[PDB]
Amino acid sequence: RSLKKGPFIDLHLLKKVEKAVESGDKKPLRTWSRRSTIFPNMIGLTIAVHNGRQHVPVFVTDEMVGHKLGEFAPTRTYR
Amino acid sequence: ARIAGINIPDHKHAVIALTSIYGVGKTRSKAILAAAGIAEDVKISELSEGQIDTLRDEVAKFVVEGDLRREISMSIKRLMDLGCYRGLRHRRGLPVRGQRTKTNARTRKGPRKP
Amino acid sequence: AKLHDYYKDEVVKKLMTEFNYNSVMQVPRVEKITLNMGVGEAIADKKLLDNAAADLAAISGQKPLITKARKSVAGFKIRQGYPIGCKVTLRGERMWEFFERLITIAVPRIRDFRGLSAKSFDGRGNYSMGVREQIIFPEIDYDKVDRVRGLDITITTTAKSDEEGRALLAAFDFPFR
Amino acid sequence: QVEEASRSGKIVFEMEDVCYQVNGKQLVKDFSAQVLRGDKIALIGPNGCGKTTLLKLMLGQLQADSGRIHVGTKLEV
Amino acid sequence: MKKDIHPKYEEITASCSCGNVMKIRSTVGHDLNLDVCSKCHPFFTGKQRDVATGGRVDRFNKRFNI
RNA sequence: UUACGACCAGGGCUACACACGUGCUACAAUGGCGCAUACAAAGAGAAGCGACCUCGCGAGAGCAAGCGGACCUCAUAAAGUGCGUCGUAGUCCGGAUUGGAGUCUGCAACUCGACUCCAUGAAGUCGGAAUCGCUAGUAAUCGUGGAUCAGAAUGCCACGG
RNA sequence: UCCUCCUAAAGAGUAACGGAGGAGCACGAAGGUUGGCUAAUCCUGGUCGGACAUCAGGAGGUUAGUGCAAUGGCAUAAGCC
Ligand SMILES: Nc1ncnc2c1ncn2[C@@H]1O[C@H](COP(=O)(O)OP(=O)(O)OP(=O)(O)O)[C@@H](O)[C@H]1O
Ligand SMILES: [Mg+2]
Ligand SMILES: [Mg+2]
Ligand SMILES: [Mg+2]
Ligand SMILES: [Mg+2]
Ligand SMILES: [Mg+2]
Ligand SMILES: [Mg+2]
Ligand SMILES: [Mg+2]
Ligand SMILES: [Mg+2]
Ligand SMILES: [Mg+2]
Ligand SMILES: [Mg+2]
Ligand SMILES: [Mg+2]
Ligand SMILES: [Mg+2]
Ligand SMILES: [Mg+2]
Repeated sequence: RSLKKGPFIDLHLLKKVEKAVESGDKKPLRTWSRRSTIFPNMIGLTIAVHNGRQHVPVFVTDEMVGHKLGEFAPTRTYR
Repeated sequence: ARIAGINIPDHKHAVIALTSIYGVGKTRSKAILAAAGIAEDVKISELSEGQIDTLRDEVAKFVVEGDLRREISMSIKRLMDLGCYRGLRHRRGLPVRGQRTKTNARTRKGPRKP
Repeated sequence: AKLHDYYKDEVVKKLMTEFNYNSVMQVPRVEKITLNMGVGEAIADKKLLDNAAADLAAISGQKPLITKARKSVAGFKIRQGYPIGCKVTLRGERMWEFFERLITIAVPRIRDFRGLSAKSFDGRGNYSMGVREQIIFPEIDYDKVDRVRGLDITITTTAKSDEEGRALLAAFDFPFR
Repeated sequence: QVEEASRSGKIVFEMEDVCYQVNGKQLVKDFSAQVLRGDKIALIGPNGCGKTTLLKLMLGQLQADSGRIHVGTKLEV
Repeated sequence: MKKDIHPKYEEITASCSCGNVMKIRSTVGHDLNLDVCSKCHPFFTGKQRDVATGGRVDRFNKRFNI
C-alpha cells in the first residue's frame, strides 16, 4: 500500500528496538510513533503506544508484523 | 451443465452463465473461454459435451466457489480476533474504508431505528 | 447388489483379522438405512408435503410413509395428526443399492466438502447425517424445485459400540475426517 | 379481505402467434397479446367461445397447437 | 414391494466425465454423463491445501528487498 | 501579560440510536455491453506541461526531445452514427459494501488520500402528505477546461455539442 | 332432579346451609366381529430446527391413553390401526 520499494518506518523507534533485543525483556516501551510499522524481531515486546492522550499497552503477536502500531490503539471512546 | 459449484443458467451466452460461479466475473469468463478456445457467442445449451470438459479443467487453476468463502471468512475472522481497527469495526458492523458515519452508511447498518 | 458381493467376504476379512473375531457374526453388519425429512413448515401449504414426498420417492424408489405429530406442542402450533414429514426405511438390496450411489455419486456433490464428521455417533455404533440440500442427488432437476429441502440419513448398525462403528464404514471408504 | 403478496414480474402472460383450434371450429386464431402487472382484464363473448379454455392455455392445463406461451416469474395464482 | 405404487427403477449408466465407468439402477428414467465420482475424489488435494491461511512474516520477507 | 502569550510531538475538526438541507449514481430497451468511425469552444504550462519509443492486463516505470508558448504538451472529446449481442429478468440494469494484490504524491496514507487490477454484487422495479427550476440556443442531456493544490471535487467558476 | 369421591366407624345403609367436581349429551361409527400393535418421560446423535415438531437407539415399564367429572378397572388390553 505504501509503495513497492522501501516500507517506511522511524529512526528513534528502530534504534530503540535493536536495544530491547540487546537487553531482553524490560519495561514497556513508551513510544509515540504510530506511523511506523512492526517487524519480525519485535515479538514478545510490549510497546506503550500513544492513542492521543496516554500509552495503551500491547503484546505483539506474529500476525502483527505487516501492520503499523497505530491501529492497535483506538483513538476515541464510545458507549 | 455442471461446473465447480453448479451451472443452473443455461439458455445464455457462455461468457455470462460462467459468471454464476463464486469467483468468476465478466473478465475471468473471457480468460477461461479464450484459454479453452470456445467462441464467446456460444449458448451453453448448444455447447458440446466434449467442450464442457475443457470448461471445467480451467476453474481448477483458479480459487473458486468452494474454498474462496473459507479463504474470505477466515481473513475477516483473523482481523476480528486481532482487535485492530479493521477488526473492531467488523465486530460492530460499521464502515471500515474511511467512510462517513454522520448521515450515510445504511448498507452496513440496515434500516433506521428511532 | 454391487456392494453386498464385496462385503460378504472382504469387509468380513478386513475386520475378522483386525478386531480379533473368531466368528463371522461377532463382526458387525449394517442392517437398515432409515431416511426422512421433517418438512415442518407444511402448515402453510399441503403442497409443501405433496411435492416434498415425491423427493424421497425420487431418491429412494419407495413411496414415503408420511409421519405425524405424536404430541401437541403449542410453540410450533401443531396438534396430533398433522402430516409434518415423510419417512423411508430401506432394507436389503435397495438398502445396498442406495448405499452404493450415496457414497459414490452423491457425497462428492456436497458443496464445501472437507471430509465427513466422525463424532456423530450415539454410543451404540450408529451413524447420523445431514445434507442441507437435496439437489446433490442426480434425481433432482433444479427445475422441479421450489425450496432447499434437506434430509436426515441415519445408518443403523448392529455394532455393539461406537469405536468399531467407524471400522464398518471405513472399510467401505467412508470419507471420515 | 384479500392476502396481497410480493409484486409479480412486470410481464404476467405473453403469447404471440398462438393459434389453438378445437376439431371443428377455431377458438383462438393467431393471438398476440400481453398482460402486464396490475392490469385488470375481463374476458367476454358468446357461449362456448373458449373463455374457459383460454385460461387453461395460460396456466398450461392443455397445450397450445402452436405459438408458445411464456408465464410470469413470481406468480401466486 | 406393493405392486406399482413405487416409481420406476431404471438401470442407468453412471458414465463419469473423466472415465470411471459405472453402472447402477436408479429412479431417473434417463441416463447421465456426470462430473467427478468417489474414485475421482477431490477429498485429499483440498484436504492438504487447507494450509493457506496463517503466517504474516513469510509474506513480509519477499516484500522486503530494500 | 513567568500566561487568556511562545515551542514541540501525538490526537480531534472525519464520532453516530437519529432528524433536516443541497447534490451525484440509478431503478433500464429513447437502453447496457462490443467493434471499428465522426463534427468544437475555452483554458493551463518552468523547482512546470510532458511528446515519440520501450515495458507494464492498468494505474504507471525508464529513457526522453519540445514549449515561456496561434509553434510543443495536457489533446483520444462524449452524446452521434453503422453493424452485432442482450428479449424484461433484481437481468449483460444497478456498482453500494467487503477480501485480496498493487501505482503515485508526500518525512510520513492506521486513525484519515487518490487511482488501478481481480473478486464480491446490497438497497433499488419511479417514489405519501407536500414542494422546486424554467419562455429559445432557454429547459433537458453530453462531455471539456480552469482556480485552490505536493496529493486530494459528486462542489465552484467557465466552455462548447 | 341425576352421577363420582370423603365424612361413613375394613359387608349393606347412614345426617348437617359439611369438604370438592360434574350431567340435561355425543356416535351409522366412536357399535359387532376377525386380524395385527403397545405408551409417558428423560439421555445420546442428526439440515434449517429451537426448552418443546420429524427421525435413530438406549434407559424406563404404563408415571401414557380412554368422546366429556371422580372413583374402580384395563396388556388376553377395555388403548391404536
Ligand atoms: N373436454 C372437452 N372436450 C371437447 N370439447 C370441449 C371440451 N371442453 C370444451 N370443449 C369445447 O370447446 C369450446 C370452448 O369451451 P369452453 O369451456 O372454453 O367455453 P367458454 O368459452 O368458457 O364458454 P361458456 O361461457 O359457455 O362456458 C366449446 O365448443 C366446447 O364444446
Ligand atoms: Mg469540518
Ligand atoms: Mg475524505
Ligand atoms: Mg455493470
Ligand atoms: Mg468490479
Ligand atoms: Mg429486497
Ligand atoms: Mg425490473
Ligand atoms: Mg490539485
Ligand atoms: Mg491545476
Ligand atoms: Mg361401608
Ligand atoms: Mg362398619
Ligand atoms: Mg369406544
Ligand atoms: Mg385382538
Ligand atoms: Mg371396541
